[PDB]
Order: sequence, then C-alpha cells, then structure tokens
Amino acid sequence: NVIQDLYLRELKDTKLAPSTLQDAEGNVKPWNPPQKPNLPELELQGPEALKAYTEQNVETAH
Amino acid sequence: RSVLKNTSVIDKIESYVKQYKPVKIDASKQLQVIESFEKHAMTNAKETESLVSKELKD
Repeated sequence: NVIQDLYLRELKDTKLAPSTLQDAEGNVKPWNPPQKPNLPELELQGPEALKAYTEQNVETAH
Repeated sequence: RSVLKNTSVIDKIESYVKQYKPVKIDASKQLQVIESFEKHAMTNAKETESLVSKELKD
C-alpha cells in the first residue's frame, strides 16, 4: 500500500544520484612510475684497486 | 580488479606495470673485477702455501 507507493516513487523519480569519474581522480593517489631502472656501478673495476691493495697492505699473516 | 567497479584505471596500471616489467635489467658486473681479483689473490695464495709447506719440511 504505502510500501507500493514508496517503492514506486523512490525507484522511478531518481534511481541513482549523480556521480562523475573525473572528479574521483583528484581525490585518489595517481599512479606514478619508478624513476630509473638503475644499473649498479662497476665495483672495484680493474687492477687499479689491486695494485693499490697489494702495495697498501703487503701485511703478512702472523 | 573485480573489487573495483570504477575499473578503467586497473587496466591502465596493469598495462603500465606490464610495460615497465623489466623494471631493472640484469647485472653481472663481477666478472671483470672478480677475475682480476682472483689473479692477484691466487698468486699470493700459492706463494704463501708453497713457502710455509717448504718451511715445514725444512
């Protein structure tokens, strides 16, 4: 009765209330990419270090 | 994704993730420094070994 009246009135006269996807974007964190793939620097590259190390520590093992 | 009903951004970040999927590429940088290091180390190691072995028998 009143159930029917409400059911009808409610459903018909506005089903959903307005919404916009564009507005949502502002209020949510946007995807942003990691910066740089990165490559590790060549650690202790070449015998520059070795020649230095042999001389630097010619320290024996006692 | 089936959680989100606003889905038109999950396809976006999915495609962005799969795009940048080799996020960081391969590295073997220890192959020039490891071999050089191995030569100096080996030379010294064998020298020490031979020296102390020699002394033992002496």
